[PDB]
Amino acid sequence: MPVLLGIPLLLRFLGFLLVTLFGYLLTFLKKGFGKIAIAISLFLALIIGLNSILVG
Amino acid sequence: DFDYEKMANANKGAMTENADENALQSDAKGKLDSVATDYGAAIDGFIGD
Repeated sequence: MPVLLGIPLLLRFLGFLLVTLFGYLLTFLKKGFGKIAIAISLFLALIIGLNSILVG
Repeated sequence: DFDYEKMANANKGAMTENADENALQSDAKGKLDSVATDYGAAIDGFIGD
């Protein structure tokens, strides 16, 4: 299906930006699931900590 | 006796490519459908922890 000389490269580029940008969203998602790991850890560590004082 | 309609069909052939619609549409998906399986996998693995 005949096309001009530059259209096939505009169509390949408009799906490079999309995969790059959808690649960044993934990186940031994974980071925010690491915050909920730090948070949980902290809480349970403060509980185990108080126990050791009171029983002493 | 310039063949008006032979020069035209010779300007075209030199300033035109060839493109398969259903091949530029299968690659695009192919690459965006690999990043969507890692976004799902992530979500699924947080609700199982």
